[PDB]
Amino acid sequence: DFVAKLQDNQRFRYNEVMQALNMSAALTARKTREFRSPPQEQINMLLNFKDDKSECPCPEEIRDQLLDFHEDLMTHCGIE
Amino acid sequence: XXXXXXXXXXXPRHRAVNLFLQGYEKSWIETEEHYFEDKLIEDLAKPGARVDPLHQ
Repeated sequence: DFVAKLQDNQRFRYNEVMQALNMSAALTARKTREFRSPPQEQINMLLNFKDDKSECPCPEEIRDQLLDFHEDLMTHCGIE
Repeated sequence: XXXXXXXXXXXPRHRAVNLFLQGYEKSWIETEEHYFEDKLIEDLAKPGARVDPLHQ
């Protein structure tokens, strides 16, 4: 379910940012993520929130649910 | 001179979840999230009742 709600949101943000092109210099740097950066490092860099902040995309909404699932997993395990 | 200089200058579905699992295992689980290396020995060295369990 997390992948179901993350992949569609990433595709939606890509469609929105393609609709709002606004030709500039840094948009190609922000769009190399889709063509380059194979799914390995793509998922590696889109899944990072343990510190205060990272370069996480607009889905801050799924971060809360993933943190909830992790907390549930750790109380299920032996970690207090 | 400036003119000369100017002249010289002119002259799909399951792959995603599998990769998510791999990334979650790689950068979310082993990130220093447990402390037991003192309590374990503390309760292991107790001879509650011979040779202690840690001595064994």
